[PDB]
Formats: sequence, structure tokens, C-alpha cells
Amino acid sequence: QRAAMRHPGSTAVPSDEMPERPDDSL
Amino acid sequence: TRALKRLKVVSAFLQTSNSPKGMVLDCVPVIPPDLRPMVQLDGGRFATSDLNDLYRRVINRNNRLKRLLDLGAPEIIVNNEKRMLQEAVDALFDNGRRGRPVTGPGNRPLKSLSDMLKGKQGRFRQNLLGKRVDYSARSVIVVGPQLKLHQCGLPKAMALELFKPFVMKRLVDLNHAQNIKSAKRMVERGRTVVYDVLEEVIAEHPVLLNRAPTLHRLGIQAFEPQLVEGKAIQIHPLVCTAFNADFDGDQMAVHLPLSAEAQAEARILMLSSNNILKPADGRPVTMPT
Amino acid sequence: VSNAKNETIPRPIKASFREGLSVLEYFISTHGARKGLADTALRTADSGYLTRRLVDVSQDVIIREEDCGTERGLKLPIATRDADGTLRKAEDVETSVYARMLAEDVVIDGKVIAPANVDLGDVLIDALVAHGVEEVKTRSILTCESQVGTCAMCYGRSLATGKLVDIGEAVGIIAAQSIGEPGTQLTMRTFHTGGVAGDDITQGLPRVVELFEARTPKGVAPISEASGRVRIEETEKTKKIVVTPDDGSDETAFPISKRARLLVGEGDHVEVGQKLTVGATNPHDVLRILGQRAVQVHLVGEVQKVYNSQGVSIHDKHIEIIIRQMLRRVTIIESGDAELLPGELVERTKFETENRRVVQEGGHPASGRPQLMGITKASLATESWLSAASFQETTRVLTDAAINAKSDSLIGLKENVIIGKLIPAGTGLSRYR
Amino acid sequence: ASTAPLRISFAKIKEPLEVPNLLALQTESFDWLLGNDAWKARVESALESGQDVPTKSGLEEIFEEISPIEDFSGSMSLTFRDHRFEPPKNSIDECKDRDFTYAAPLFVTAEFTNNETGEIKSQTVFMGDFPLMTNKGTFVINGTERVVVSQLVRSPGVYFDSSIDKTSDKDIFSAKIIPSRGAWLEMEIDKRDMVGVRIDRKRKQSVTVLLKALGWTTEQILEEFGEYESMRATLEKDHTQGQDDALLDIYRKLRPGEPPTREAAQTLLENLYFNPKRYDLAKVGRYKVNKKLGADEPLDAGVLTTDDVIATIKYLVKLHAGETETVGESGREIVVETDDIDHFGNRRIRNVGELIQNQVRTGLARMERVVRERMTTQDVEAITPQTLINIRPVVASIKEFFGTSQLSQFMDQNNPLSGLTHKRRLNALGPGGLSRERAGFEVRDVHPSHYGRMCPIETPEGPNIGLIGSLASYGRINPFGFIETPYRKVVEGQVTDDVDYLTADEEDRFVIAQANAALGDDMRFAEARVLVRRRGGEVDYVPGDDVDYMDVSPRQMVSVATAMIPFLEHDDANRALMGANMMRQAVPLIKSESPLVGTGMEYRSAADAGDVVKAEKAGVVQEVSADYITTTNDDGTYITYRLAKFSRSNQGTSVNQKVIVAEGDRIIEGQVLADGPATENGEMALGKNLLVAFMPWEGHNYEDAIILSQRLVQDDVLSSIHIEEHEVDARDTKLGPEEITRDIPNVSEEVLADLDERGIIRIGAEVVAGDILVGKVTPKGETELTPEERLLRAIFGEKAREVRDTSLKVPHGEIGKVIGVRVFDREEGDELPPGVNQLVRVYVAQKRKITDGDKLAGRHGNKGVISKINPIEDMPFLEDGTPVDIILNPLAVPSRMNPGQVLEIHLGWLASRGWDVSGLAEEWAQRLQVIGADKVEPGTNVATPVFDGAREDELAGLLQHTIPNRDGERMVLPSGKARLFDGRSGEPFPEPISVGYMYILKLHHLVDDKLHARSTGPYSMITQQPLGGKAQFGGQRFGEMEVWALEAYGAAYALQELLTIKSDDVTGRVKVYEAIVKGENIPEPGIPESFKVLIKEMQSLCLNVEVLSSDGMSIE
Amino acid sequence: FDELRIGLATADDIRQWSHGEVKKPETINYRTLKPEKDGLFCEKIFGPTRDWECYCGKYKRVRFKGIICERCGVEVTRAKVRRERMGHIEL
DNA sequence: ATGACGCATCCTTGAGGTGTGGAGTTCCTCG
DNA sequence: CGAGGAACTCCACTTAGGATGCGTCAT
Ligand SMILES: [Mg+2]
Ligand SMILES: [Zn+2]
Ligand SMILES: [Zn+2]
Repeated sequence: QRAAMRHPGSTAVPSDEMPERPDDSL
Repeated sequence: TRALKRLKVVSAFLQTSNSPKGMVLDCVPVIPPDLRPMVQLDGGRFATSDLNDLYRRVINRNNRLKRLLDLGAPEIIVNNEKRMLQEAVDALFDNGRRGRPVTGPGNRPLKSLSDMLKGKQGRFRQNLLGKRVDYSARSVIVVGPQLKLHQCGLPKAMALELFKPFVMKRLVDLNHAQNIKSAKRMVERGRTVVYDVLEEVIAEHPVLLNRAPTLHRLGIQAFEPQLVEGKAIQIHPLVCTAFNADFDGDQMAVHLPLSAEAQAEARILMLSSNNILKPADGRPVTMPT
Repeated sequence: VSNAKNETIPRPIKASFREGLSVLEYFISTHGARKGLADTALRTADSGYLTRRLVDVSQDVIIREEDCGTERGLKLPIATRDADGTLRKAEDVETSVYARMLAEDVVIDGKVIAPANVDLGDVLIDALVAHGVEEVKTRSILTCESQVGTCAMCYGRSLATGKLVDIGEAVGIIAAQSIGEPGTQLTMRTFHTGGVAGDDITQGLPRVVELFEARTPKGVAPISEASGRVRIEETEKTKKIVVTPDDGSDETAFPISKRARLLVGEGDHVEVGQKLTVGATNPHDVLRILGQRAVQVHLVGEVQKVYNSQGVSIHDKHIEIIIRQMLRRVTIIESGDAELLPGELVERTKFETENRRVVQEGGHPASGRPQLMGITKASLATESWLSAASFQETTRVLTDAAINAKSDSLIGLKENVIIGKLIPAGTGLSRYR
Repeated sequence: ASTAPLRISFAKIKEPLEVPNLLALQTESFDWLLGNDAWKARVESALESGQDVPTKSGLEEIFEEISPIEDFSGSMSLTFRDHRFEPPKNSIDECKDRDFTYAAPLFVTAEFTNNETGEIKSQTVFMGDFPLMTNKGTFVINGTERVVVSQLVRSPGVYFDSSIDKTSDKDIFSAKIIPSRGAWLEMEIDKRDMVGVRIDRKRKQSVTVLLKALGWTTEQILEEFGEYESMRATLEKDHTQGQDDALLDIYRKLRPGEPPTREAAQTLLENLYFNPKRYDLAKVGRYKVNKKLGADEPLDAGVLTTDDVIATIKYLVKLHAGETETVGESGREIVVETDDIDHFGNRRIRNVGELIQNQVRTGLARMERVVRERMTTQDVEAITPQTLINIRPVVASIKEFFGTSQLSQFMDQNNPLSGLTHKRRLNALGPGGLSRERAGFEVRDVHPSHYGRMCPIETPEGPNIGLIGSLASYGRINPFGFIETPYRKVVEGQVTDDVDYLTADEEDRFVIAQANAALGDDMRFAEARVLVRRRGGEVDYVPGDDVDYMDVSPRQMVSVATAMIPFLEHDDANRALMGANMMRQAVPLIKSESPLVGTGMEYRSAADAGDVVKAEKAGVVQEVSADYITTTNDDGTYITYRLAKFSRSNQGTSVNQKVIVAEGDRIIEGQVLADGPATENGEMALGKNLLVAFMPWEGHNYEDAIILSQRLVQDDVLSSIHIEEHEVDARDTKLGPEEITRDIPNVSEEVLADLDERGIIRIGAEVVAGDILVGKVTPKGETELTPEERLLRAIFGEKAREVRDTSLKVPHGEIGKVIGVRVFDREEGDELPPGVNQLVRVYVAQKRKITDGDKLAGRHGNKGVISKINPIEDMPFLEDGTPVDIILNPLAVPSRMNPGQVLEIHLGWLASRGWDVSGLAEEWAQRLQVIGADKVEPGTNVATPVFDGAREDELAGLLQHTIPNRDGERMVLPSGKARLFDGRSGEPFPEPISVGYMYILKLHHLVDDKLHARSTGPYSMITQQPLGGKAQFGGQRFGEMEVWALEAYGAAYALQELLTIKSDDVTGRVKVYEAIVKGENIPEPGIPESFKVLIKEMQSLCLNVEVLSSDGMSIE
Repeated sequence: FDELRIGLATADDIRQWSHGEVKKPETINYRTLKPEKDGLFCEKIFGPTRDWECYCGKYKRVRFKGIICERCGVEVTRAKVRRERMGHIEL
């Protein structure tokens, strides 16, 4: 519980990771 | 039969310089992170790939078992941990092949290394055959019967931004733009000379009109663009049997080639003033109807 | 219009869309509209899948050679139907023979009528049919022999140009797309039962699916093995037909269900090649007994049946491309002398070359027997594992390639579009480069 | 409330029952759930009227179920009790404009008690903040509106299927029992005469093995069922005997590798099948099972019994035997026959309240688990209900449902009708229902069980045909979950006034008459042959005395968003479907006006919706000012009706309200004191009336297109107004807190001239693409502080600004003018997650006029797109000079199969130039006179029923006898056509033309948003390809079929050009643009990056892939 | 680029493939948003996410090209080198 | 205060979900 | 080794995040 719920930003979302991440290389 | 099949596998092991010593694995490699990365989603969120989680858990089990056997614990727990490590690697390489696939936050199964490749949404039939391209506009189609057979009408906005580079070439060449950034500025701001140069550049530039369900060869063709007003693409009225592009509010895609070699091929083999003949049964397709 | 669950309405709609319609007739009508909409929606992607299969198979069938020089050719009936003795043109000449050029100098009365290596148009055909012929011989792919694949003159003229096929034309994709495109337009289903089932073979796109994949017809009829005296040995538990083929040939017997619609009589005579009961004959069976020409004719006729009964017209060159690419491999029997395992369904080319090599070394050759598979199996039976990996069965074909440790050269259009290098076809052929 | 604009009625048949409420489907269910006073009033009304309603509230049952929770010993116990509600801390508008939610706290009087102590510690604890609905029927959540749809999922119980095995060529049968919560049962027979049972989806087991596992054995198997041969053969197949042996072997097979014991098998079976805490057989499920199997009145909320299993065995074995009728187990005569799937006697409707109840039940069970853990842990006589109870699971469940589920979904607020139909979707998709692919084609098709409960015409046009839809107009959800239908009863050959409610199965038990069947002076139907209906879509007539029921309204099967079409009996199924689908994406218009031709579901469909403001108080108005209409009642109270003046909707349209009355008027209850968007005088107003002339004209209308007149660019007849939004906010970050200030680093004064000191543009100034909306900046930044640059800065001696502009940015491709601004901060009691400093919500509102390329349409699916715009004189003109407004291609009318628009056009003209039938003495004249719609002034809008509209000869005669323009100037010929001149040349066109007036919509398929092109923009990360998406300046999907096309054409270089350089790499993408901007020859292609990731992933799987050349490693 | 051939691999082959190993079963720091040692996304084993920079403090300058840091074990290389470097677990 | 450490509270138990369809095939248990 | 025949493997594929164990080491 203290390993996960503390800053529980770790989300294994596949459906909103490849389209939602821009590319720095122009 | 049981002899021959076994014997062909043995045959595969006869000449090949391989060694089945590697058919049982003492290690497992890990993909680089940029191909399975995490990102800082707003609100402190961290969107992570599933393969990241699978590698995390198998590494956890590896560490736990190595530390347990570092001291020599009783064999039952050691064997249980070994079989759990085996099962973890099994799920990693193919989560759904054996047993209940391992899930993540929701009830949906995670994705293994043998799921990001196969299937329609993998790599082969999703990312290598067809790669989404630049200089590729789309808009609504309206019939115009004031066009030569080799002609199409294109609104001024899509023309401004598509041919923007050639437009810039001519503004710089005409010395309207002292520098390239000034050329950017006048492209964004818009002047009468800008549309004049756009009308100039649309000439002698075959443009590949295209529709979505390209069922036959005569589904993508070339045309010559004329700068029509409005906000819709304009089409000849006897190519709407090749594209099957009827006006129920449909929409049409338009592409542009970059190499002058592509321009020559598009004006020779593609241009719809020569491809009057259907490719199936010989008969002309672009005839009055 | 068809009633619910593809039944027949026991009352028509007695009016048009102008006079006036009550509401229950509109409700009845919308059944078929919804059904057809669903058919269109799914058949879009289904026909897409079928053209994917045919594109995978019919790739690398691009012409490379200009000429081969054969005299062997296909024999085509050019003008049938002499009911009143009049020699007049046949109806389907346009898709069968037309644009298929000539090889010989056909002579009827001591004078060359149709010269050699000339396009077979219409005026020459009228001259020939006035002369009195009922046959012609043509260069074709189905009989062409070449060291580098297929030559130009055997095909003919590209229908989309009228001029002769340019050497290098990617005929394969043209054939695949040509066959695939009208697939969306077939949409002809059994909307009314009519008190018939089972015997009604799959109709429309499924028929092409089945015939290009070499699967046994659903109501596959048995095929005759050898000519001779046939009779019935039916049993209440199993109906059975037994034929003793004459001239010292072993009896052949086939069991059939109760409902058969048998087209063969009791104690009658059968031919070496002919049907036995209602139902499409398996292509394998007609390959077994009647060599090659009979099976090519059967396949072409059966696919053209659906295509030209729907309403769309396609020249048979594309179908014959498909069939020549399908009927390719040979199973091997008595294989000990040739130093290879029996079976394995090996190709014609390497089989003939290696038997020739062993005969040169002295060993007698190993017997062979041609066999035809489906488009999918042939595609995944490739010699370049990358194309089969791209097509389907990625993990399986991957482990085949991993065990067998095979390698793929740059042969293949799809293998070349994956890597992203100039494909050798149309214009990318090195001859123009 | 008969206070509507006059619509002269062309109707011919009245109705017994007018249209009931349109949005009861949400409000009544939620009243049942929360059980407010309206629920109690409705319950008393149902009781005194003896109707079918849920007697007890959802939350009361849900708290009763989980109430008596105790430990292993029963020492300490917790028990909940009745429910109470407290008014909200917010208002609806407050919630909407302050990012709050419509929440209300819930109270329960919990109790803690010790059996040995005898003390009861009664207490009251708040059960969190439950969400409520508005009067409309929606649900306000997180600053937006939402709707929970009705559902459609197969009911629970038993299902008999008769399938065919192909290889064996045999008739197999399968009884699949789908319970509510537990595990499914499968019972297969006739595979080899070996009846068997499969459980948990594993290998099937002989039935008698489990029949021994229960209290049955071989002896009574011989005694009772010793008559059906298949069961006897199965008994021959039996091997083991004894209940303990049965339990042993079943626990062996279901749980291999574990000690098989009596306790283990007994516990497993009783927990999985006979435990009402894990197997909560549904009330609907129990009722259906009882009626199916004859189990008369068991425990209504019980679990399965062995009696049920033997009943299933009896049903299956008799189905094998072909027995027709049987005596139900503890029941009477019932039928034996296999069952279908998609008949609505097998699908159930989960309403809103049942959904919220289910999720709250999950939350309550989780809270019970935690409470049980703690109370088992906690010391005795030192705990209170306020101490051991943490309702965090319940709140988590509520938030989970209202934020994550796929049944709480957005509203569609283009117009009132969009929402009105959105609250009536019978969505069969979702969790625990069906799916696109797995579900075949029997579900996706209509069914004779759709005769007034699901619109056969209305449905999405795509993959989902048959999955989603819209409720029929005359619908009311059953408490269990079903659709009742209204009917008018026929008895002894005559028909009574009272209305009846019937569902799918009882509908199938009846014979159904027809709506527009002519009614005689005597109530009994006159004609001897009456065209009625029968079971399963069996059409047939009856002499008349044997007819049982009849149809109340001929707009029943059609929904409320499709009954508005005029002349719906003169089209094809596809065109009516297309019109229904594409009459619900129409943008509102500034000068919204009711049609000249329509039907009586504009007033009802604009009043029963929400956006129209109504006066619920009889009295006299004092003032009708700009915004606040102030009224004084007969009772003597002052009420300030505020109006929604130019407010935003979900998609970005406008909901602007307007006044209808003056400041000296009397008002009764429920009278429309205003109008919403797309509504005039309290009638739905989607489009406008334009004059049409049917001609081919220069080909500018080739293949179903439309050409318009510039009149409608001056009059602004067809123009709309949209409202975009921007919700920006600053975050505390780690590099100092972000502020919203005018002080944007190093910007010119003109760009921030419109900006305010706080950093928002003036409320009213214009905005165009390339402007700045809100000024935002991060105070600190670690931009460039490497030692070399640090030394350079130290030498320079000037401190550069580390701030960076985080300012909001109006999208490129939009114009507008500000409608309003809202500002919020953490200082106020507003609710905001952490980090966010200042919140700004700026709404922008634009006006658009009709333009070429903007899609248009009509009410009969006669779709099209604007081709070209021409001056007023270019288009033709009639004999008195009036031009024509629109011109359509007459080639589409025959082929597309919709001859139901010509009549609309003719009636529109008839209305627009009023006729005069003052005693023509013709038959049609007498009919139209006894109807009374004979004399009509020039402009009185006409109303035509969807299935009782204007006929033909009446239309022709009306066109013959219109009012002359001058002395004897009856303008158009008596046969529709008109001697329309030619504006272009001047000569009359060779022969007459057909002209009139038609109602044209302006669909949401705009042309500016559609227009889209890309040169260089954003990419993806894992694959270096241009983004796939319309809204993000994406490319195009050059898929595989287009590659096939380019191969077939032989164009090799072009295919390579646009499959490696144009995208999917880095060097090519940069170099094409670079060489272009500096003007050199186009460089060479390269290797795809997709290939690189492919080989890397192949490497990771240990497949030793490598690239080899003729010499090994060649040039890459 | 003339032929494509595949087979199988062993531990020697994988250590030929890879650069390092991984034993810490978790991602980068959630406090300072920085990577770690011997874990996933580790700059020691996978390529540095920040280009012309290293993990600790010593080689953030631009004039360092491809050299190895003395304490954090990161070669100052491309960000795209984070797409090519590889590691393994040894069970 | 978190995310770490160093242990370490006498009665003992999941949870739901799982409604196609197509032929390939190969083992595997029974003639 | 010769039977049924039922698993196993391919292919058709569209929003915000329910905690502790308590105590305290260390910053
Ligand atoms: Mg269309
Ligand atoms: Zn040849
Ligand atoms: Zn360092």
C-alpha cells in the first residue's frame, strides 16, 4: 500500500500513451 | 509419420550450425525503453507501457529468488519460486498463450512481446506497408462542369498551406521576401501577391486525387489544380465513375508528389486524360453518363 | 421482397412509393434494407481480406521476358453453335479469346488467313468464321515455358492500353485487383428458401473464396475414376455406388447420403472423366484423373460462372494467372533413388532439375504427381519467409524460419516495400534503370 | 397549454391517447431510486390505479441487504437503517459555472450492538454525497451534463437451443442456464444420447454423476424417470454410486491435485450454487424461471434448487422426445419447445436507477468487507458506528461509475431534438452485454417484436446497425426492465376508449390491428375485411369480430425524432433511415423560424425538451426586460425568470433564449414565456423554407448536388452562431508558481492591447487565428546555465529572463468574438485538485453564413453539398419576377427512390401563397372543408401528419385554386409545373418547370472544420510517423490498397517517394523540407524506422535475426 | 542488405547484443524525476535521455562527445541511442 | 511526512467474468 | 498402429484511481 498509493502516478495505460505523447524532433 | 516429422526436425538440426542448447533459456533480454517508455501525464500521472510492468515483475521475482537461494532455504519454497519465475517469463513472452493472461489496472489483459507484432494492429499490417504521409490534404467534393478533363478545383487555404514551400520559393525569387522568415510572415498574413503566386504555382503540378476504398487500379489519379474559391475541392463530372465519388456529402483525399520523376510518371501513366480505359475488360470508363 | 429470416412474404406490397403506403408494409420493407446495409458494411472488409490473400499469392508474377517462342498453346473454340450450319461468332469471345494473340498461320484453303504474331481483333475473326473454322490455337500463360518466369507475347495486350503488354507490366496486382473489386458488387444471396437446402452451393463471394483456396465444395460430388459399368450397392444405413471400370481396371466405390440427386444410372456406363451426382467436383479429383487442361477449364469456367452471372465482365487472363500460380507443386513417390524424403510437396522446377541431375549421375528418377492447394497455403508455403510472415501466422512462420535457419534474398515486391527500396516492376526494373 | 403558433392541420384522423411525457424514462426511475415525495405520490397513484411500479426504493433495498453484518460469533454486530436527505450546498448553475457537481449528502441511522452486553449504540453517519438529477432528466457531473442510457441485455434464466452438428449430421440440444451473479450451467443432450452437464466452462460430465452428488440416487431414478430411454442409457453409462463418491469425483475433476473431502465439495457446491451471498438470482430471473418451469411462488429472491435442475432435465429430455405440453413442476400446463435469442421477451432494459444501484452495491460490499475485518480485529465494547465504518469504498464506487463507465455519456446539444433522442437510446452495447464482432447477424436485424418499442427506421448507419437505436415515442420502461406499449382494446367487434399496456410476449399472444384503418360512424370497424397483424410478422386480415387489440397512434413505430418528417410514406426504408439519422445534426439559426410545412411534433418536441423556459404559475407578467422576465402571481409573489442569453452547449453551439411576450400579458401555468435555440414561438425550428425549381442547370447540380441564391447571404436566413471555449489554468510546478498576468516576457503592446491587466482579453473584443487569449508565464526556469554560458553571462553582466510563456493560444483556423469570461482561484471555496493556481474559462462566439461546400440536407435524406453561389438574377424567375432560391437535380429523385419530396415542395408553395377554397363543391373540396383547412391566408404554416398527411388530388386542386396575384393571375399551371423563365438568357425554357417551397436544414458537417492539410507538424514517438488525427494537423492514411494501386499502375518511384521520404523516417523528412527551402535536387530515399523497431523487437524475442549481404555487412 | 537470415541465440550472443543488466525492479525516481542505478530506464544501461549530458554533474557540457562518465557509467550519447542500447536479466 | 527501515497484534476462506465463426491438426485415449 | 474426437492455434477484429500497522529510522 505504501509502495503504490504513495505518489500513485504509475498507470499502465496503453490506449492513451502512443497518441498522446508529442515528439521533440520537430 | 511420427518418424518423419520428428525426422524433419532432426533434419533441421542436422546441417544447421545452430545448437538447441539455446532452446532452453538461462536469461531473458529486455527491449530499450524508448520503444516502451513512460510519460508524465498531467496531474502527476505516469502513463507506462505494459511491457515495462512485465519486465518489472519478472525482475522482482528474479531478485527475490536469488536472495532466497543466497542462503539455502528449504526446497519447497525454492521450487515454488522457481516455478513462479518460469510462469512469469511465460506470461512475458506470451501473456495469453498459457493460463489466465495477466492483467493490469483494469480487467483488460496486458500486452506481451508476441502481441505487439502479430495481428492486424501489430507491426506488419499496421506500420510498414502504409505510413501516414505529409503533404496530404482532404476536403469535401463539389461538381464543377467548367473544367478540362485534366483539371480539379482546390480551395485557397489547402492550396496556400500544401504548396506553401513552392509559394515561398517564388516569393523569395520575386524578391518580395528579403529573407525566408519574412516569407513565412507573408504566407501567414496573406496578401494579393500571395494568391497570385499560388495561382501561378498550381500550374504544371499534377496532383494525386484519391478516395478511401481503392477497390481497383483506377481509384487514384492525377489532375491539374485550378485555384477555385470557397472551401471545397472541385472535380470533373466524368471521373466520378472511376473514383466512385458521388455527392452525398462525401470527402476526398489529395496528395502531392515531391520528385520531378514522380511528376513525370504522374503526368504520363497516371494523368486521367490517358487512362480512359478501365483495366479489367478494356472498355472506356471515363465516358458521358 | 424477402420476409423475416430470409423467408418469402405471403403478401406483396400492393402499391408503389407514390400512390400510398400504410405502415406495416414499410416495416416489412425495412427488413431487407437493414440486411443489405449490414451486408455492405461487412463485405467491404471481407472483400478486402480476400484481395489481400490474392495480392499475396499473385505477387512476383510480373512479366520479365519479351518472348519464349513456343508453338504449344491453348486450343480455344472460336465460333460454336452451328444450329443451321451457319458459322457465326460466339457470345463470350470478348473475354475468352480476344486480345489473346496468335502463334501459327492458320490455313483452311491453302492460304494464310490469320498471319503469325498478330493481335486477334474482330475483323480477322469475322474472316476466319466466314472461312469455316471452329477452333484456334493461342500463345498463353497456362502453357508458356520460360527460364525467367513469363514472356510477353503469351499474355497479349494490356486491356487498359490496347497496345501490347509492355515487358515488365505488374500483371499480378492487376489480376488481384480486377478479381477483387467486383466482390463488393455481388451481394447475391438466397433471400428465399424455396424448399431447398444443402444442395445449394455457396453463392457469390464465398464460392470464389472456396475455389481459390482449394477447399472441398460443401456439397462436393464424387468424381469418376475410370470408365466402365456402374451400379448401385446402397444400404439402408449408407447409400453406396460401385463401378467396375472396364479394360482390367480395379473397382471404385463411393458412399453418399440419402439425398443425392444422382445423375448416373444403374448398370450404366461411366466415362473416365464425368460427374457422378449433383455438386461441384473437387479440383483435386479432376487433377488426378484428367491431367491439367481439364482442371484449368473447370476452374476458369466455375469462377466465370459467378462473375458473368452477376453482371460484371472480366477477361479470363487474370483467372488463368491465378490458376497457373496455384497449380504449382508436385508430391513425390518412390523417392529413395532421388535422395529426398517422400512427400514434402515439392515444386515442379527443382523436382525436374534434381531428377535430371540424378539421372545424369546414373540413378533413376523419382516419380511425381502434381497437386493443387489453396491461395493461403501456397502463400505461406513461400521460399521467402518474410512475405509469409507479413501475410499471416507471424509467430508460427517465425518459428519455422527460426528452426530451419532459412534466408530470403530481395526477391519479392512485398519484401521490397517492407524494406523500402525501389520495387522491380512497372518502371523500377533494372533494364530501364 | 394551448399557447402555440397556429399550424393549420391537414390531418384526417384523431387519436385516443395523445403523446405522453417524453423524458419520464429518467425522472421516474431516479425518483424511485432516491424516493423523494414525487416517488411517493406516483406510488400512491399506481396503487389506487393498480399499476405495476416498484414499491420500495433502490437505496432502501441496497442498505437492507448489507445491513445485518456480524462476526464468526455474533458477539459484536453492525446494522444500518432508514435513509434521509439534506438539500445541496450548491445550485445547478453554480455547479455548472464553478466546476462543482450536483451533490447532496445522504444520512443513515446506523447502529452498533453487543449480544451479551445488550447495549445498542444508535448513531447517524453521513453516507457521502450522492449525485442527483435536474428537472430535465440529465445528471450534472464535474461541470458538464451527462446521461445514463437505458440498456438492453439478455434476461437471466434458462435458454434452450436446438443446434445441428455437421459432421455427424444430427440435431443436438443445449440448455444454457445464465444465472444473475454466480456461475453458468450447460446441459447438452442428443450428442450420443448421453445427457451431460458442463460447469465453469470445463469438460462436460455425465448428469447422473451430479444427480448422485445431490439427494437423488439410482433407485428413485428407476422409480420416477424409468420411461425415457436416453436417461436409461445414461444410467447404463453410470459407473459410481453414493453421494459421497459423487462429491469425491466432482471435487477431483473440478479441483485436481487437492485432497478430495466431504467438507470441500459440500462447501464449494453450496457456495457456488446454493449461497444467496454469492448467487443472488435476479428477481426478474426468478420470475421468468418460475413462469417458464411452473415453479409456483418460491422464495422470490432465493437461489437455485435441485427442483430447478430436474425441471431443466425434464424440459431437455422432453424436447428430445418432442412432447408438446407438460405439467409444470409444482405448476400447470406449460409448453416444451426450444427458445430463440433476440425476441424482446428475452432482453431486459437496465434503467438509470438499477445501474447506480449496482455500483453502489459493489461499494457497499467492499465497505462491508473492510468493516468486518476491523470489527473482527477491534476490541469489544470500545467501538462505535462512527469509528469502525469507512465509506471510502462507496464514494470510490460512485466516482468510478460516473467517471469511467461507458453508459454515463455526454449530451448532444446541437438542438433540443438531439438531446431528446439521446435520452432514449436503447444501447445494447457496454459491459456485460454484446459486442460488434462476436454478436452475429440475428441481433443486427429487425424483429416483429418491434411494433412500438424500438424504431425500425431509426438506427446508426455503420457497424452498429441493430445494436443501438432510439425508444419508440410511446414507450414506458417496465420496473423489471422491458418496454411496454400502448394499445386500444377491441371487444365484441367494437373498440373501447381505455388504453392498455402490453409487452413483447403478451403482444405475441395477441392479434394486432392497424392504426389508420378507417373508423366508421358506428364504432365497430365498417369494412368486413380489416387489415390486422398476427404473431411473428404474420400479415393477415380478419372478418373483424375476432380482432383483439388496435393501434393507438400511427406515429408509434417511428420515434419522436423521425415522426417529424413530412410525407414519410413516399420513400424507401433507407432514405427514411438516412433522414432520421441526418435530421439530428442541424446547427441552430439566428432568426429561427417554424417551417411553413411540418407536423405536430415540433411544439411537443420543443416543449417536452428542456431549453425552453416555461411559466409554472397562473398570473400576470409585470416586466419582460432584456434578461430577467419578472412576473407576479395570482397568489402574489415575485418571480425572476432568468433567461439563457447566448450561452454555450457541449459541442460549441449556442443556446440563446429569447422573449415571446410583452410586459402587459396574462400567463397560465405551463405557458412558454420564452424560447430556446432553434425554436420560435415554442416550436422546433431546425431549418428554413426556400423556393426550389427542379431542373438540370448547366450541370452545376450534377449527381445530387445543390446550388443556392445570394438572397440567403443577405437575409441571413441560413446562418448560425457557434461558441467555442477555452479552459486554461496555471500550475504551481516546481520552478515557482505560474501566474496569470499581463506581463508576458518580451511581447509587443498590440498583442496584449486587448489583454487585461490580469491577463484576459476584453469581454467583447474580437478574436481571430493568431491572437492571444490568456497570458500565462512560469516565474522561474533552468533554461541555459552551463558553465560556459554562465561565464559568458557573468562577463556580459546582464541577467536574462528565465521565464517562459505558458500562455493560452486560440486555435489556428477559428474566428470569433468573446461571449464571456470566468476567473477562479484557490482562494475561494471552489474545488480544484492540487498544484493548479488560477483557473480561467473564456468562451468565444462566432457567426457563420452559408457558403459553398457546407453540407446541406432535407427531411427525406435528399442530401447534397453546395456547389456554387450565383447572383439573384442569374437564377431563373417566374412570371411576376420573383426569383428561385434553390435548384436541385431532378435525376436523383427517381433513382434514389424518394418521391416524397415533390409533394413537400408543392405543399410548401401552396402555403407560401395562401389558397382560397370557398365552396368549390368538389368531393375533395367537401372533405377539406369538413376538415376546415380550406381558407388559408398567405403564410399560415401547414401541418401534415407523418402517415396522415396531404394526399394528391387535394394538392392538385389547391394549386388550381390559389389566390390570384392580380385580377385573374393564377400563377402556376394546374399540374404542378410552372412557366419559369431563364434568368441567364431571357427566353422561357422550352417547356414548363416544377417549382415550389421546401424546408432545408443546415447540418453540422461544416466545411471549414473539414478542410485540412499538412506540410510539417507533430509526430508519434515509438514510430517516427506523422500523427494520425484530424484535429492535430495529421497526414492521411495511405494504407495498403493504395500501395496496391500504385504497384498496378507501375509507378514505382512515386510509391517509394511517398512511403519512405514523405514519412516514417528522420533524414528524409528533414531533408525534403530543407532541400526545398534552399532549392536543390530532391535527395535519395532511405530505410523506414518501422523496419528498425521491427528488427529490434524481433531481437528481443531471442530470434537471431540479422541482415547479411553477399559479403556480409553492406551499406545500411 | 542482400539477404535476411534468422536462427537462435545463447548467452554469449545476448551479451554480444547488450550493454548491461538490470536488477532493480522499478522505474525512475518519483521525487526528483531522475533515473536510478541498475533499474529500468537506467542511464547506465540504457542510453541517456538527455543529450550531451550525464546523470550526476560532471559531463553536462556540450564539448563532451561520446565519452564515459567516471561515476554514473553513462556514455554521453544520443537521446535516440536510448532506442538502440539493450540489456538483459540473468535468471 | 515519506518511503523507508525492522519487525511481525490466538482465529482463521474470491470474484466477478466467461452469448461467433471458420475450418486446420495433432495428440490422446479407446477399437 | 488404427479409431473418434475434443482441445490448441491461426485467421477474419471497432475518464480519475478503493492504504496502511503502527513506530520510527532519516532527511
Ligand atoms: Mg457518398
Ligand atoms: Zn511464352
Ligand atoms: Zn555523470
